[PDB]
Amino acid sequence: HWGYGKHNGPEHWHKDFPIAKGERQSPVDIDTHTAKYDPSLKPLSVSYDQATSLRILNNGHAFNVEFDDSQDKAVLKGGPLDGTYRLIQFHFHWGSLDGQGSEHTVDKKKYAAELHLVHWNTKYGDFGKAVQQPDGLAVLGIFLKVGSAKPGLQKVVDVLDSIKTKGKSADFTNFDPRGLLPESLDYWTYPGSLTTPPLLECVTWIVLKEPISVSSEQVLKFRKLNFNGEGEPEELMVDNWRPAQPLKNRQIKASFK
Ligand SMILES: Nc1ccc(-c2ccc(S(N)(=O)=O)cc2)cc1
Ligand SMILES: [Zn+2]
Repeated sequence: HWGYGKHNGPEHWHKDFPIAKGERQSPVDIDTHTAKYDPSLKPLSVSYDQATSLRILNNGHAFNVEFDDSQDKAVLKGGPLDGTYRLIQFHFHWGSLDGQGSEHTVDKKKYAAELHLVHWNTKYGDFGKAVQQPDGLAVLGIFLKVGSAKPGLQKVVDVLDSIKTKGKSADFTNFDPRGLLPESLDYWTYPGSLTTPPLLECVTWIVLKEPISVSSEQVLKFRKLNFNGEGEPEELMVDNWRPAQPLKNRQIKASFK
C-alpha cells in the first residue's frame, strides 16, 4: 500500500520498511563542490549493442522497459564497479511540473525527470539474490531537462497509451537504450539504496553529469499515465519521486575534474 500520495508517500515508508531511515539511503543531493575527483575511477563501460528489450510494464509506481537478462547481452562495467552488471530494466521518475521530478538533485536543483537503468551483479546469479547484497546492483541515473525532443525516447512515449493503468503490459522489442544516453559519460558515484520500497541498501549509484533533453510533449505523455488499475478512480502517475535523503557517512566521488 506504499505509494506517493498524502497518506502513503515517502514520509510513511519507514513504518513498513524501517531501512528507510538507514545509513545508505537514496536518493541524495549531489553537492558538486564537496564531491571529490577520484583519479583512480575508470571510464564507464556501457555495452548495450546486444540489448534485447522484451516488454513494457506499468507497475503502479512507474513503467519498466524490461530486458532479457538471461545472458550477458547489455552490460555495465568499469567506473567504480568490480565485475559485470547486466541490464534488467529501465524506468523513470517524473514530476507534475517541469521544475520537479528527479530523485537526485545537483546543488539542490531538481530536474524534470530521472532515468534509471538498473543492472545486477552477475556474480550473484540473479536479480533477487543481487538485491540482498551491498554490491548487488548498479543503477545508472540520467537527468532529464525539458527543451528539445530526445528522438530515442519517442518509441517509449508512443506505447504509453497501451499501458495506461497499473498491471498493463505491452510487447516492446528491439528498443535500443543507447538512444537515451547523453554524449558524455562523466559521472558522480556513491553507495546507496533502492529509492522505493523495499529500499534495500544494495546499489552502487552512478549518476551522469550531463542531462538529456526531452520535449515538453514527451514529458506530458509520461504525465498521462495512471497509478490506478483500470476501472478504478483516475489518479495521474506524477511526482513518483522520493526526495533527497541524509548523506550521513558517505562521500560522493566524481569521475571528472
Ligand atoms: N522486488 C523489488 C526489487 C527491487 C526494486 C527496485 C529496483 C530499482 C529501484 S530504483 N528506483 O532504480 O532505485 C527501486 C526499487 C523493486 C522491487
Ligand atoms: Zn528508479
